[PDB]
Order: sequence, then C-alpha cells, then structure tokens
Amino acid sequence: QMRLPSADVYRFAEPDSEENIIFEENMQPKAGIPIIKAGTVIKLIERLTYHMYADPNFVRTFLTTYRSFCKPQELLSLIIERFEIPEPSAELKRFRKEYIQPVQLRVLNVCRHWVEHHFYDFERDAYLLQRMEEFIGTVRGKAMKKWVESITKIIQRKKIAQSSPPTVEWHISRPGHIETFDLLTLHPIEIARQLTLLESDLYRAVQPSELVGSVWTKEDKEINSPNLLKMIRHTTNLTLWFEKCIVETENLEERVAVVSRIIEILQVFQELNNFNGVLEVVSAMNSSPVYRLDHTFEQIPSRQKKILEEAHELSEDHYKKYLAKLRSINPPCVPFFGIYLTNILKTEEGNPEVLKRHGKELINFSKRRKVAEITGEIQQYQNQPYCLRVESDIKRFFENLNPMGNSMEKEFTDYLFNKSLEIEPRNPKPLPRFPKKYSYPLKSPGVRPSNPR
Amino acid sequence: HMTEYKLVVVGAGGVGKSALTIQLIQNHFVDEYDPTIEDSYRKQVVIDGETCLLDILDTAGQEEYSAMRDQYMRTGEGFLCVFAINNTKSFEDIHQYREQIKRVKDSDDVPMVLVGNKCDLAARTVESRQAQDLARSYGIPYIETSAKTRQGVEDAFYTLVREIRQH
Ligand SMILES: *[C@@H]1C(=O)N(CC)C(=O)[C@H]1c1cccc(C(N)=O)c1
Repeated sequence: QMRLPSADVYRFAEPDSEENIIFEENMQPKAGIPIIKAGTVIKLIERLTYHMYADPNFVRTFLTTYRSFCKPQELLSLIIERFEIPEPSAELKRFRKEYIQPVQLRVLNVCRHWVEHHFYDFERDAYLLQRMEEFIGTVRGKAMKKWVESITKIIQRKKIAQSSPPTVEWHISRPGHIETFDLLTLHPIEIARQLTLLESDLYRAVQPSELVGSVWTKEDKEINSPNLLKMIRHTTNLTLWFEKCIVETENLEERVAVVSRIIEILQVFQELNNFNGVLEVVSAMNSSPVYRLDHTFEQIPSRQKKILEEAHELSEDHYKKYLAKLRSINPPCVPFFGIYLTNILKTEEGNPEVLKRHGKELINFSKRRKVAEITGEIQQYQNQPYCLRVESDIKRFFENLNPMGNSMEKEFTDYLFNKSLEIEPRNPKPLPRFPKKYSYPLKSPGVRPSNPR
Repeated sequence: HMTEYKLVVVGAGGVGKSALTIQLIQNHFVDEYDPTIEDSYRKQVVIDGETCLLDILDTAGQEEYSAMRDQYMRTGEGFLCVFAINNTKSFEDIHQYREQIKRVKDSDDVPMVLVGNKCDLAARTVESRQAQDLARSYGIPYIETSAKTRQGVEDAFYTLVREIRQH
C-alpha cells in the first residue's frame, strides 16, 4: 500500500472510517464500483477525484446535486486544494504516477464536466469563473495540457452563447386566416400536433437547476424555475380554455360537438404520446363546470366516451396506468411533469440532509442520488424531438390563448361554474334551450389524415 | 375485505405540508423515504378497534397545476386541509380550498379536518384560537401537528377516518 502525506499537510490523506464515509450494500450495476451512502465533504470530494478509478456516475450526480450541501465557491476551493498534493526514489516515482497524476486528471475532469453541464454557476457568479480561469492557467504538465486546452475551449464557447414530416392539416379555417381560428375551425389533428410541438419545446427547456432543492415551490420560484412555470402555465391555460369552450357553448347540440372535438384532440395526443396534452383534456373534463354536464356527455358517441374513460384511467390509483404506459413507449413523447415534481419534493423533504455516525455528521448523498435519478429520467425524454412541421400561425394562436383575460382565478372559475349551472341547471330545474353561436358546420373532419404521406 | 378510505391532502405549497403524510407512513423510528413505491401512500391501521386501509393522496409540488385540483379532489372521501402555523397566507387560503372541496363533491357536508402544521422553529403567526374558531365556523375538527416530533399526526388522520365513519 502507498504512503500518503499527513492529514495536517493534506486533508484528503485521512483514512476511511465509520465516522467519515459509508456505503450501500450494492455496487454500481454496470461499473462494479461501491455506492456511497454518506460521507463528509472532504471524503465526497476525495471519491469524486479518486486515484484508483474514474467514477463518472458519481461525478454526474455530485455536480447536479452538491449545492444543497456545498457552495460553488467552496467546491472550487476544495478541488484546487485536492489538486495541490504535497509529497509524503522508487516510493516517490510510484506516488507521482499512481496518486498525483490520476487525482490531478480527475480534478480536471470535474472542472470540464462542471463548465460543460452546469455553466449556470459561472454565469451567476463571475468571480467563480475568474477563479476557475486562474486555476486552469496555473496548471502545467504534458499529461494536463490536452485537458487544460479542452476546458478553455468550453469556457469560451459557453461565454459566446430526419425525413419529410406529415402534411399540415386544414379544416374550415384556411392558411393565413388567423381571425377565423378557433377550436372547431382549425383541424383537430393540427390542433393536437401544434400543441404537442409547443408542449414538447416547453418540456425540453426545463433544466435540473429549476428542480434540485425543490426551488419551484420556494419564494424565488419565478427567478429559479421560469421554464418549468411557463410550461405548467401553458398546461393550465389549455385546460381552462377547453373548459371555457365547453361552458360558453350554450346550445346543447353545439356543446356536444365541442366536447366531441376535444375528445378527438385527446385521441391524437394519445397517438403522439403527448401525456401532458392527454391530462390537459382529462383535467378539463373532470373540472367542476364540465363534469356535471350530464345532458352533454349523454349525446357523446360511445367510442369517444371509451377514449375518455381510458385516458381518465391513466390517472387512477396514483397514476398506476400512466406510469406503466410511459415506461412502455419510446420517444418522442411529452411526459406529465407533476409526478416528477412531487417525487423530488417528497424525496428532499422526507429524508435527512445529514446522517450521524459515532456523533459525527455525514452528508446524506443517497438522498441526492435519488433526486438525480428523477432528473436523469426527465432528461431521457428531452433528447428526441417530433417529426412534425411547425405552422407558425396555429402555434402563435395557442401561445397567445388567454381564457382568463384580466380576471383572477376565483372570479374566473366561479364564472365557468355559474355558466355550467346556467346551461344545464341543477335538478329539478328543467333544461332550457339556447340559440346557436356557430355559423359554420359542426361536423368534424375526423382524426385520420386527409391526404397520403 | 377491509375498508379502504381515500384521503386527500389539500393546502398551500412552499410550507412543508408533505411532512404530515410522510411522518404517518414512515415508521416512527425510520427516516429513509421513497415516494416512488405503493407502500409510500398506503397504510393498514386499527382505529377504534376496526382495521382499515388508508390510501393518501398528497400532490405536494403540483400547486401550479391549479386546473387539476378538481380532478385530484374528486378521488377523495375525506380531506385534510393543511396550513402552516408560521404562514398566515396558507391559513387564509383554507376558506377557498374548502369551498372548492364542497363544489367538487357537490355537498356541504364533506368529511374534513383542519390541520395546523408546525414545520420548523420559525415564529408562529397563526394562534391556535384563530384556527379553533375557523374550524368551529365550518363544523369540523382542528388538529395541530409537529413535523419535527410526529406529535398530532396519527390524531389528524384518525380524526378524519372517524368523520367519514360518522358521516
Ligand atoms: C414551515 C413554515 O411555517 N414556513 C413558512 C415560514 C415554511 O416555509 C415551512 C417549511 C418549508 C419547507 C420545508 C419545511 C420543513 N423543513 O419541514 C418547512
């Protein structure tokens, strides 16, 4: 075994014990490396830059989740400290080849991975980047040169900042006639495709920095989780817009046509694996103003009722069927984000930040790994896009929807509910009749494409 | 077959409401929680000698999906309306949650409990008398709990089960 310096001259030389590092029973499934359960920051930074082997998964996890237990400025200090190794002949020649070069190389891998995949720490603190460039400048060596250059090229780059898709579908509204666009005038296939494209881009824009530390639930959520929130607000807007379309169609025949068309949009969302789209529709249908419209759902064809029940069933038993179905499909898809949010929050709130062993505090790294597993799953669905053509006018129409207008939430949701009670009064009030509002035909063009690909 | 009660946790985000259910399910001497599994939200319990199963829905973290509340709430037979005793706004939000529960269930008598949760050692801004008065205006029980010590957690949930049984 190698003779390392004293802990008084080099902190990372201190040996492993029950007081500074602990492990899980299992090993990395594909790498055979032990799984760290907890440790001190010193021991975690030692194992992040371990001399015996490279640990890419641990680097991945650490760099995603360390901010809950160590500041960016403190991590940079601890990795520069790790690189500055003092000596404790044949013993020295082995030390320099089996301890110093591997460790120094692993520190540089951390630096590289940090500037590449978590550059926001540097964007948010210019002094952190000043120090990183300073450190990288002092690095000298033949083995180092190649990695020092790569890092410098990433920093400067970061500082600078398929086949034919299907034909676009049109129904009553024609290309460019943006003034006539509505739920029944636009083609139901194209509504679903264009909403799937918006919702996919909204999904792909959410980063782990908006999720780690449950920051979207905290007072600075608007600063720290802007892409997640835009995504949730689009979803909410579309649910509300669907409800608005329904209850503002006072004529029963026209309302049946409206509900039926939304169920067709749902069917296309199912085809495209847009589960966010699916649940937007299901949420609208199970809302207080829509759910009670028994005279409307009575006239809905059985095939559309069945489509709606299967979609509703995905959410039952704590998303049991949704969870199975998402696992069974391959990208492109648009997952429902809410489950991930709940799982990250509960993982973080339901587990301790620190574990105590022989009265010594150890950072609970396994809690952080569990969170990084959820962020990795989010990311696995963000890599693959859809092979659908954007229609810029239909896109702009859904981006600019604003069913609420200037009304507050309570005001608007009470207006929707009072509209529901007006169009279909509560028993034993008889059902009134209402005039038609649509001067165009109510018949759908269906969900099968009009022409061949 | 033993009776199963579908319970729903409703309340403001950002105030650690998830502690109530986490502390119920996780054994009184274990802290290693995994929300990904079925045992994380189901628990067989004995209440007044009658064995039952509590299935608890807590959507903590999905507050911004405001249009999904009705859908989530309609799954419940009983509701735990939770606020944090250090956050007055979360206490003031209760009136609308209850109104929404009543609308969703289409009933003025829905089994429900008011839960005042002490999530940390930050200063109390909601006095027990205020919440005791609010709970009496609605005709429901008030239970106060601690996220640190587990004090009041069983009582909050068991009081709800009793409200469903006596409905
Ligand atoms: C407890 C509380 O009352 N407030 C308002 C001051 C909180 O922010 C809340 C809190 C929030 C998240 C988590 C936790 C926790 N550790 O239980 C507490």
